[PDB]
Formats: sequence, C-alpha cells, structure tokens
Amino acid sequence: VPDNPPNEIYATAQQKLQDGNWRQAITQLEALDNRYPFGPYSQQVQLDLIYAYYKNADLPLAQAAIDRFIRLNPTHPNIDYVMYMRGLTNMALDDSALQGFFGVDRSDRDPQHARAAFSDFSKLVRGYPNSQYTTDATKRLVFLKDRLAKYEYSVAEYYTERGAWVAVVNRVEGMLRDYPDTQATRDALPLMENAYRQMQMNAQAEKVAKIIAANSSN
Amino acid sequence: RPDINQGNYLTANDVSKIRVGMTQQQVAYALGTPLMSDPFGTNTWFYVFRQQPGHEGVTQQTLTLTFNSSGVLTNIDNKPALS
Amino acid sequence: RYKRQVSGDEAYLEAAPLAELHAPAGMILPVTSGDYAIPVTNGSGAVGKALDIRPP
Amino acid sequence: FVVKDIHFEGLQRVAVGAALLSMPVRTGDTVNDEDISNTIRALFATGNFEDVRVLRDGDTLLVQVKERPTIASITFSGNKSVKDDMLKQNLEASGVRVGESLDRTTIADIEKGLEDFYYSVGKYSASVKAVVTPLPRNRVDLKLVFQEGVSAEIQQINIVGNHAFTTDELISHFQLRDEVPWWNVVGDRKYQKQKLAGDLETLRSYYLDRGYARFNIDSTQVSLTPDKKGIYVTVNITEGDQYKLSGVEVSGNLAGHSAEIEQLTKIEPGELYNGTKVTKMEDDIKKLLGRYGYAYPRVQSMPEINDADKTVKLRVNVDAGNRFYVRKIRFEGNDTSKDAVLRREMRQMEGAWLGSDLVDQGKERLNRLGFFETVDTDTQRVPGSPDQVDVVYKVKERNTGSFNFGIGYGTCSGVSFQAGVQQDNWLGTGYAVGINGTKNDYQTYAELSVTNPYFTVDGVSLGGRLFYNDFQADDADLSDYTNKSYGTDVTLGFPINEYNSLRAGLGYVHNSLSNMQPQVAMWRYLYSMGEHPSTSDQDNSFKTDDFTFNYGWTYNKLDRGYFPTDGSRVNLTGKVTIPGSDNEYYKVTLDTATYVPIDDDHKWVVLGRTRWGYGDGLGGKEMPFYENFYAGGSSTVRGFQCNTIGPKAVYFSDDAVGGNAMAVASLEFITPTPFISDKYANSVRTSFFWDMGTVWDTNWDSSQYSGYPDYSDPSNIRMSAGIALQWMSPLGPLVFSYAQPFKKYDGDKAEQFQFNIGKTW
Amino acid sequence: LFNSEEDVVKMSPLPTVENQFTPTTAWSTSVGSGIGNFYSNLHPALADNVVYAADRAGLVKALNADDGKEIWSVSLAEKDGWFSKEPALLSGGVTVSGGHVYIGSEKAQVYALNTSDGTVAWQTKVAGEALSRPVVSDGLVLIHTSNGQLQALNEADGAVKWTVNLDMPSLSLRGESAPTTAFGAAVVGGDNGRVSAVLMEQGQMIWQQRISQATGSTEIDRLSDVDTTPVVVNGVVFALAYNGNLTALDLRSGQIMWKRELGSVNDFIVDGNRIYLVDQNDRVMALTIDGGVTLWTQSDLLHRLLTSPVLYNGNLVVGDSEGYLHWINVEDGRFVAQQKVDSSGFQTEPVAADGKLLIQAKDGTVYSIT
Repeated sequence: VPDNPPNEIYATAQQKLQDGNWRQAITQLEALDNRYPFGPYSQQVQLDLIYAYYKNADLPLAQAAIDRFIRLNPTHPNIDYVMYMRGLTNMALDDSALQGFFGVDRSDRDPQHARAAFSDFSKLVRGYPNSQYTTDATKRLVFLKDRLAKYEYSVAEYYTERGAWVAVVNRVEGMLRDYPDTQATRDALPLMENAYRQMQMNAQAEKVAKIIAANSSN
Repeated sequence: RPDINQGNYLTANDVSKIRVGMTQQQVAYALGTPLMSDPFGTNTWFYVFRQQPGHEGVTQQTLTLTFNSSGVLTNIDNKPALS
Repeated sequence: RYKRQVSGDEAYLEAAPLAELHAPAGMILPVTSGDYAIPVTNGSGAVGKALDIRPP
Repeated sequence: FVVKDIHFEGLQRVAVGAALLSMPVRTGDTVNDEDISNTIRALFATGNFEDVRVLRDGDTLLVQVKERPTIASITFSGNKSVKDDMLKQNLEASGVRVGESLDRTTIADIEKGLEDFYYSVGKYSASVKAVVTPLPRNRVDLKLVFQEGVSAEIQQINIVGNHAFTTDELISHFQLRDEVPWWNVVGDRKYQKQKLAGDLETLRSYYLDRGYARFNIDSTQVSLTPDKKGIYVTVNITEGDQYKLSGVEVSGNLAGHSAEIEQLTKIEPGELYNGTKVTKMEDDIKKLLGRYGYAYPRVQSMPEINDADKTVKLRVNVDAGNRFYVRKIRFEGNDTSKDAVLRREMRQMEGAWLGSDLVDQGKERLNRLGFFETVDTDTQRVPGSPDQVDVVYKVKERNTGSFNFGIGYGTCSGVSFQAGVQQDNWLGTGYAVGINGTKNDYQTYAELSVTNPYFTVDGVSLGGRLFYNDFQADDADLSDYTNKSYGTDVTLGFPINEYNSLRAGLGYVHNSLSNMQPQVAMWRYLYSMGEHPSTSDQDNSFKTDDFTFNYGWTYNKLDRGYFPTDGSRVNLTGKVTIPGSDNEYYKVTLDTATYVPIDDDHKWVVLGRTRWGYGDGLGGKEMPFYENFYAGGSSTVRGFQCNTIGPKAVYFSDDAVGGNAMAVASLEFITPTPFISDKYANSVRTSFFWDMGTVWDTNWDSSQYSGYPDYSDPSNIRMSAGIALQWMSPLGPLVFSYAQPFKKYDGDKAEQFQFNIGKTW
Repeated sequence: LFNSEEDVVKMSPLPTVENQFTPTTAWSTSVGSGIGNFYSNLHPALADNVVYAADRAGLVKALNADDGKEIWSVSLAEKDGWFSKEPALLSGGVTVSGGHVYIGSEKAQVYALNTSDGTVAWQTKVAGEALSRPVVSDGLVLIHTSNGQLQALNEADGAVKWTVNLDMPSLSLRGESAPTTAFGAAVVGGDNGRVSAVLMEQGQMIWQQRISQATGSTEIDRLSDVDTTPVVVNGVVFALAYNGNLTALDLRSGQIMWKRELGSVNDFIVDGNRIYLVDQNDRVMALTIDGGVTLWTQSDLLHRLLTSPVLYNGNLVVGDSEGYLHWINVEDGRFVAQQKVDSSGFQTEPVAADGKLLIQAKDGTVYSIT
C-alpha cells in the first residue's frame, strides 16, 4: 500500500467501499489507522472499519473493534448504530456454517450467542426507543426468543426419549416460566402431560389437560 | 447398557422425622430441598425416589406434602410403592 | 466457512407472532420472570433487504 | 504565583488536552516550583516521551519535549521450532505489543525474555537481536533476527543408592529416555521440566508397590554439559526394608454402614504391603458411598510403621458430606455438534444425586468420542439454595475429517496399499461415512460405509456398506479362477454386557466367475447347480445373486490393546442364505485366543489360538467353492506357503483349492528377550510356538476316484514348530518367524522364513 | 532431516603452521572400550616408572614408563552370567600417592587398588555420585561429590571421618572440584559461587567467599554459576568461575583483592609470576601475577572446545575435539607447531610430569609425545 495525504486515501477507501468489494477496503482503512492514527476524521474510519468487518465475515476483529469503540466513545451521537451493529454481529455469528441449506435445522447448537444478542437488543430497544433501527430490532427479538425456546424444547424431547422423567418436568416448568407466549411451549405441554403419568401422579395430569384444552389447537 | 436415577433421595428414616405441624424450612433442613414442585398455584411439594438399574424394572417411594399459605405443614401422603 | 455470507448479508427470516397463553378456571399460570419481555413499540423503520447499514 | 502561559514544543501525535490533563498543572493556575520536577516525573511515567527540557520564569512555562515513537510492525524470522503466534503471545505478555510506544531501552529485556522462552522450550544457546527502522509520523519498524543454535539431549539417567533392584530396569517405565536405537519408536532424547516431576511419581509408585514403605527420595539434580548440549539427570533414593500389612481399622461418620464397609476393607492376614491395593480400596469406598447417594465422600489413609516385626497398621478415615442434586446440565462450546449427541455420553442424569465419579466418567467418554480436541468439566452453585448444583462441560472441537494412507509388504501378499477418506461427523449429527480402498497381489477391495452408532439411545448401532471385490486367484497360489463380485450389507449391533457384542444383518451379493480352469471338485458343484459347460477349453462363465443373513458374537476381555498379557477374545461368525437365491449354504467360523500369565510381573505368558470352521450346502446343491477355507501362511500355521494345506485339484497335480472344514490349534510361549539390554526390552516380544492345522473336504467321494489320495479323512494333521519375533519399527509393525515343518504329507510346500512389514495387508 | 533443520552455531578452522619441531607419537597403546561420549575427568596418572589409565567400563591397565606394554590388567565389573555384564562406571579421577591408586565411580564407590598385583584394598560408599579428582592430604582421601558433601576417608580401612554439607542450586554446570592443601587448610570450590576453606582434621568451616558476579534471574547469570579448581601460591589463593570474576583471596580472610571479568570451566597454571588460563570461548590469554593486565590475547581457536594447558618444556600444550595438539610459546603467544594425533578428540586433561607428556583420547587410546 502506497502513502498519500490522508484525504485522498480516505477517498479511494470510500471508492473501494462503493463498488461492493471489501477485501481491498479493509487494507486501506488499516492504513488510515496506521499512518495517521489520530487524524481529524478517525470516527468515520472506525465505523467504516466495523462495517467492512461485518460485510466481509471477519467477526472476531469486528467484536474487538466494537468493544474498543464502546470503550473509547461512551456518548457518541450515533451510539444506536454501533449497538445495532453488535446485535447483528452476535446474531449472524449463530449460524457460522453451511447447514441451513442442506436440510438440517440448526436449533440444537450452542445457544449462548442468541442470549448475547437478546441482551444487546434489549438494551437497544429499551434505551433509544425512537431511533431508525427499532422496528427491525423487535423482529429480530421475536425471532430470537423462538430460536432460544426451541433449544429447551429439543432437550426436553431427548429426556423424554431417555426416560429421565424428573428432568422433563423441571425443564417444561422452566419453559412455562420464562417463555410463556411462544410456539414451542404449546407444542411441549403434551411432553409434560405424558411425563406426569409415568410417575403415577394423577393429581396434575388433569391440570395439564385443562391448560391444554382451554387453549386453541395451535 | 443403561443406568439411571431420578428425583430426590429418601432414607426410610427421614420419613420418620417430619411431624404434622412442622414449620417451614425444617423439612428443607432434614429431607433437603424439593427437586420438583407444583407451580400452578397450590403450595405443595413432591418427593420422588425413582431408580431402575440393569433391566430390573422401576421402583419408587412417591411422597407428597401439602402445605398452608402460612407455612405450617398440613397433610402428608406416603406411597410406599407404585401401583 | 465461506458460507457465513448467507447470514452475513441481509437475508430475511421471519417467523410466527407471539400469543399470550390462556388460563383455565380454578388455577393460575406460573409467575413469569420478565427477563425475556418484548416491549411494545411504535414507528416504522425499514425491514430486511430494505435497510441501510452504511454509517453516516 | 501563577504562570501566564505554558509553551509546549514537540507534541505531535499526543493531544495538547492529553498532555494538559495528564499533568496536574493546567494553563494558568496557582503554581509552585514543583512543575520542573513534575515535568521530569510526569512525562516519563506515561511512557510516551523521550526527553524533557524545561524552564520557568514569571512569564512562560516553556517545555521542549519530543515524543517516543509508536510501533508499526512486530516482525520475526528464523524461528525454527517456535512459530510466530505464540511468539506474539510472549511479546504481548512481555509488555510491548502493537499500538504501544517504545522507549529505546528495554530491547535487551525483550531479548532476555526470548532467551527465557527458549530456555522453556529447551534450546539454550540462542541469541536474538532487535533492529530499529525509523519512519515518519513517529513510527518504528521492529525486526527480530534470530540465531537459535542447538537443541539439548539427555545423556544418561542415573540412579544411585538402589540395592534390591537394578539401574537398567527402572528406566524402562520412565517417560524420559537416554538411548534410543534405529529400530524402535520408544520415544525421544528431548528434555522437559515437568516430565521429571511426573516421572518421580512413577518411580515412587514402583517402589511403593513391592513392600517398601519407608522409601523416601532425598534429592534430585539436573546438570548440563559445558557445550550446552548434554543434560545429566541424577536422583537419589534411600531404600528401606520390606514390610507387611497386619490389620485395618475404620472411623468416621459412617452413616450406619459398619457391616457394609467392613466387607471391603477386610483382607487376608500376612501379605506384602502394596500401594495399589490401598488406593483401589480407597476409591472403592468412595464409589460405594457415591452409589448409596452421597455426593462428596472424603477418605484418608495413613500408615503406621512397626519395624519391630516388619508390620504396618493402616488407618482409614471416611468423611461423608451432605448430598447434592443436579438441577441443570449445560453444554457451552459445541459450535457444530447437535446437543443430542453430547448428552448420551453423560452417566449423570439431570435431576438426580451427584455422583462425584460419574462426571469424570462422562468426561472420559467425551474424550473417547474422538471428535473433540479438549474438554473441561466444572461445578457451580445456584445462589440462594444450599444444595443445588449445576454442571458445565466446555468443549473445544477439532477438524473431524481425515485422509489416511498406508503401505505394507508381506511374503504372500506382495505390496499392499490402503487408502481412503474417513469422516466421523457428517454435518455434525453422529453419522460416520467413509470410502476405503485396499489393493494387494490378488484381492482388490473398494468399499463405502455409512453408519450411525446410536440407532436408539441404548447403544444400538446400525451400518450400511456397498462393496466391490476383485479376486485373481492365480496370484494367491490356487487353481485359477477370476471372481468379480459386488454387493450391499445392512447390519445392526448392540452390546449386552459391555464385553459381549452381538450383531445381525442382511445382505445382497452378486458374484461373477470367469476365466475358470476346469477340474473335478469345481465341476461337481457346477453339475449340482445344473449349468454344466464343456470340459475342453478355459472359457466359461457363471453368474449368481444371493440374499444372505449374517450373525455374530464377540467376546473381548483383554488387559491391553497392544501386547496383551491376560484374558480372552472369542469371535463367532455365521452366515446362512435365505430361500430366494441360487446357492443355498450355511457357514460357521470360530476364533478363540487366550492369554494366561504364570509369573507375577506378567512377563511369561502362555498363548493359545483355536480356529474352527464348517460349512455346507442345502437341498442337494453343494456349497460353492469361492467361500472355501484356506489355512496356512503367517496367520494360522507358519512355515508352509500361503493357503496351501488340504485337498489337491485334479486336472483333466500339486496345487491347492481349499475345502469346507478347517481346524487349527496353535500354542505359543512368550519369553523375555535374552540379548537386548533391559532399558527397552519390553517393546520386543519373543515367542516359541507349536502349531497344528488341518483342512479336509466332506463331499469328496473316494470310490469314484480311488487312484488318488483320500480327502474325506481328517487324519493327515499338519504339524510345525517355530520361533517368532514381534516389535514396532519406524516403518510400522514388524513380525518375523522361522518355522520348520516336521510332520507334513505329500503335496505341500515349505517356506522357512516368513515376515510382515508394515500394515497387516 | 535433522541436519537441515537444526542450524550450526559457530566454528573456526585450523590455522597454518611452520613446524620448527616434529611430534612423534611413541606410545600408541589402547586400553579397551574408551570413556565414550561422556564428559568426565578421567585422565591418566604417572607414578614411579609406571603409568595408569582407566576405561569407564571397569578396566584399569598398568604400563611402562618408556615402552608401552602391560604389567597387570584388572577388570572391576560385576559379571553374573553368560547373558549379562553390568558396567561399573569408573568416572572419577586417577591418582596415586602411597602405592595404591584411588578410582572414583558413578555408583558411589571409591576403589583403592595396590601397585604390584591389582586387588581391592577397601571399598566404601559416599553420599552420591563422586565425579572429582581424589587428592591426598596427610592421609585423608578428600572426595568431593555431586551432592555437596565434601567427604573424607582414611587410608588403611576406608572409613568416613567427617562430612561437610554444602549448598546446591537447581541447574549446575558440572558442580565438582578438587580440594587444595595449605598447612592443613583445605580450600575447595563449591557449586553455587561459594569458595570455601575448611580445616583438615574435623570439618570446621573457617570462612566462605563469593567471587562470581550474579546479575540474572537465576536462569541467565545463574543459568550456570560454578567454579572448577583452586590452586595456591604464597599466601594468596586464586580461583576461577564460570561467567564471573577471576579474583585473588587471602588465606585467613578471603578479601576480594583484584578481579578480571572472565570465565572458564578448566584448569590453569601459576608457574612463575604469570597465569595462563583458557576462556569458555577458548581465548588462550596470559595474565600477570597480581595486576591481571593482559600480556597477550592470541585467540584463533574460538569455539573448538579446548581442554587444558600444561607446561611441557617451556611451552603450553592444549587439546581439541579433532585430535590436534596446538603447541604455543610463552613470550608472544604465537603458535609453534601442529600435529595430527587421533580422529577422536580430547575432553581429558593432558598430564605432564617427570619430563613426560601423555594424554588419553576419547576412544581409550593413550599417547605420549617427545
């Protein structure tokens, strides 16, 4: 990479970002970080570095730079954008493979990334509730709650299959405690009603059948 | 080949320790904490001792405690084995 | 691997809405914690494949 | 006093506000005569400024300060045994990384820290030099030119003070070595620090296992040669006299299990005191107290030595903690494996009492799954409630796919290639796929396999296979016929006692015979099948399609996987054709191998191998000849040629076709090596053997071919005796054998020397 | 594969030569298996018209003073049967005062064998490996060991008389020495920078001294910090150190009189009012008696693993690793001659006494020079 006055290098960096090619743009943004680090427009350089990291699948450097920006600038006037960027960086990290196309569902892997994304988008939608990122954020939240509840339903399935009948009660009770309004729990109450019968505790099977029958079909 | 245990633990001596009218947390002092509870509003507790090793069938000592809104014990039920 | 671009791009994914669970007469639902509550919101931003993510 | 204005000269990259809020004096406040000493101390404590030059008067606080430059690139070269990444971690731990201001002084400390890291890896004569390159806007390029020098080796591992043993025996169990020849893979001559601290416990466990109780290591010593190459290791000991175990005694909060615990700690009187018996007893009391339902049982064991009659008294003190329950198992780290895979390897079920060893059994099973690089167990506490415990298994995975390759040489297989691809997590679901291909002198075998090791959740496994097989019999010293076959197998398998494994499956096969030379025993079966060609020329063909049914049993109780010394292995494989095909036969084969020791250290073993086989056709159709039995050559009875005992073919000679009844009984005697030094004499197995074999036909008739030797009489037992060696070389497994046929019959071959280099093919 | 990866550190080739002399190997007698590739101090010894050697397998020869034939040969191994032969590991010094040589070992033994027909007089056990030079002082064989136990044995019985316990670090660069006698005062090099001086009779430590500078984190400066061999001149004693200071100590006090920052693990010689030593980097210099100002600093043999100097006929003779003696003069330091001797090398001390030089090789071969 050659050296110039920095305005022309920022100009060709924006030119490389404009055409959709990213692998060259990250080098020029790093050159802006190196040759003139504390220049008068390093904020747009850092935010475009975040955008290039996200659009070119370089997720750990994206996490490092986004925690660096949340350390250095606590009250930037566009902190909602970098909050939304950390939210998308968490949620796009959840797939990280090619399994969505071949035909296998991914709702059985590590669920900690969706939990971190929920912890981000909660602060986003409850901190800056009149920004230009909220309406997509609530949709990502309502997808992520269902994706999180499918994990607990799909471990209660396995413990029904194994025969650890106290564990399915102690998991479906947690599912009814924490996600009381999703789609997975209304498909998980037959597991609890079948699980209470194999312990001969018939004083609660009528209760679970009442809470199923008072609802609709699905 | 499997081996599974399920539920709380009893000793067939701790069941001779609780009294009709025992205050709160003293059944938690002797029997230990409950592992599965009834969450739907009625303040009561369960105790299961399920174990089935080595293709021998199941066995169980299902114990049921029903409490008061205050915290004093009200009623017990000690099933020795499943029907 | 290099198939991270599918979720790396703005590929839209939508699912079913949430319905509050009913309650039969004679009992009560378990008390909810509230760690995963979704507040009511207004306004209309863009949705997937229509939202700019270029910083200003 | 106040200063009117502060002049700063030379601040370019750092901010004026940064320099003003760094030091406690600001632009024009109440000041003192400390600002000279402050500007000495403040700009030299942040690590950003080379030099200061100050002056103070009634008008201007005038400072000239240049800035320390910022690193642009930390580059390395010449790092042979070390890579750049952990060098970067050593630099970031040393204090200087990217985005830091150097001071042009501490580069000697960085070279010293690189010297300490090279001492930690085991290279002593290293020398590194830092190269500084200037660049404008206060930048430095940093280069580290290396000269690593020479690695270290261990000359001798000497032990002084031992009387009742020998110094060339205790080195055989050592992790370290001193000599390694050019025909063994016993280890390496490299030295490491913690290997010594792990090996002193191996020496202590050797001495605490044969009746020595007052044994006490005094001092260890590690010296090195003045040319910085050789390392001399010397450890002192002080051997005590032998001892015996007199009586035991228990005490503690035993939870009403005196008669329960007394039947375990009781042994017979008057035995040699051990170090494995006491620890196995301790762990057994731990396991029994866990199996009743206790969570964390503590058990201590102290001896008291009575040297007046060479006895010892063993006190054991139990301690039963209060019980614990598992409320939530949780897996954090599995990036691509399904959660239903990692929960069938947990012998602690959620919602039960906490077994302190069952978590460790789950950790060992997760290690044995082979998909994972490392696992990490832990234990937390749910707040508020005193006796509810979570358990977290963190995992870090591995690139699951592979690429294996192998060569081998034999005396009746020629060269042999084994190649293929094997994948053990197909998309991370538990399945295992593989494409395999083997080639030797005669048999070419190309198979594809797809298996699921958990059909249900109780260990039942299912597998499927598609296989192609080329058999050119003229290379394998038989009467010539060319057999090309292909088929599919679908099998089950499920364990029944964690030792005995059962299996059952179906299979379709298609066989094509051509280029088949005429004879009598093939053509009787060809008459019985009906399709009779003419006897004249070598041009013929036959096709067949079979539906099959396979069943099998496997008993495998051996004390090791390599060089066993105790136990048995019995395999039983049976095949029946089901009605719906051309051929109607059934075959049963049996393999028993028994290892029995007679000594105490398990170094004088008697080995037995029996190998039995029967088969026959049904309904009048004779059993086909391409499933015949062959016995002889490097596997059953050493000394003869490959596959050459039994009846002989009649052209219309002295060649073999096999038969349909096989009995082989071999007796081996394992002895220690008599010539090699005892430092590594446990990696070469020497044996003598006496072998019997017989293969005989049943459906032969003697009345119609009475000018020929009878083949329906299993009386011509072939006997042999020989000497075999077996070890591991850098080329792979090696087995050598020299036999001598001393009871053979008319029409057999002799091959006195016989060996197998590499893989078994 | 291992050659192309592991790099060569440093070397220097053979210099040229203008002979002025012809060294002729007169003896040329082998002893057996040889000391092998193990660093030790196993050098031959001269006694009354007789030479003695060793083998590090258990063999000890006995030869002439001018011919080179045996006069008695004794093995010291412990043979049990036709299928085994356990080595005895003779790796001490070789010395003789009272008609019976003393040979150290590695199995904590000190054999004592007579002159005429070699048999064992006594045999006892010390606290560890005994790799040092045995040395006599009014009787009282004074063995230094590798556990810091300066043990003392008597003459006709082989009994431990007293024992002084020194200190020891983790890493040592062959911590061993040889005691030196001065009026019943034994000065002894230690193992961690401490020169000691005890009484001969019962073992009272009179004083100690530290003469090696330590400026490391116990793994650079004390990566190795060991002294090798003191020697005594009138009043003042001199001692070396590895990576440290050549100093000079008074006998009663041990005060640091004058230093030179140097380093060695080999012997030296204090004949006349000069001192001739050998650096770690084989820079054979020559210093004054008290000043320490360098007289000459001829160093062409850098990183060649020299052994020791001697004083054969007004000339220093050093060893090498390639079997070459490198005869030098004294007043200038320039070379005199060179001589091919063996294709094995030397790690043992050349021994020059009674107008005779002789040297063992690394293969168990004894040579003498003119």
